[PDB]
Amino acid sequence: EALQSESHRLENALSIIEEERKQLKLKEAELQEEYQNSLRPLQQLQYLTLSACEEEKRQELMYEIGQIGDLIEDWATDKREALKREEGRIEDKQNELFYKRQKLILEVE
Amino acid sequence: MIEERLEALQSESHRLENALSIIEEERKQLKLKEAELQEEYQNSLRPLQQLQYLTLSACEEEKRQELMYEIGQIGDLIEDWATDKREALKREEGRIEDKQNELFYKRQKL
Repeated sequence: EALQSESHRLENALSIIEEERKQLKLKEAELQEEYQNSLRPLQQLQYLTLSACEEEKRQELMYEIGQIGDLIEDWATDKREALKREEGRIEDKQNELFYKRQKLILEVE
Repeated sequence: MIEERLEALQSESHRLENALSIIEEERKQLKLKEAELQEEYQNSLRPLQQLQYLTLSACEEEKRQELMYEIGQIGDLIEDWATDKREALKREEGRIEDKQNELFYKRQKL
């Protein structure tokens, strides 16, 4: 009486994987929106500096702005990498369970 | 039964002495990341402060308030990034203190 558990347990751990996959695709969108929002005041400062500030001093300003660009760039890519790690862990768990199902068929034999 | 008596005393020495070396090096780890944070926090604000200074001299008075607002919006972001990092380090500190207390109150033989 293996399929009773193994087939029913596997169909549920599988669907659990498919929900975490969706949940991850959503955290991807959230990072991008967060990445956008985090850059809005920086971009604001780019535009506003054009109108208000000495042109011969504005390049020193843009350099600072770029410096802040990098910090944000490092923060978002770091996050992006975390979510890529998660994307592997889920995929790993999926294949595992795939390989569990193919051998369970053999057990039901 | 003094041979099992001796064997237990040795694994307890090994156990105690090992957990104590772990914690000492984690504490040293934690303190390093702590100063790493207070360094990262200041370096993350250096360009922000640079702009504050530079905008005073180079930008029209009537518009610099708008700039300073945007600067503040960015400071808030760094603020959240650091404090959250700060709270991660505070979590590690309790973890170690936990492991320490687990080792002290089972003994308590002074």
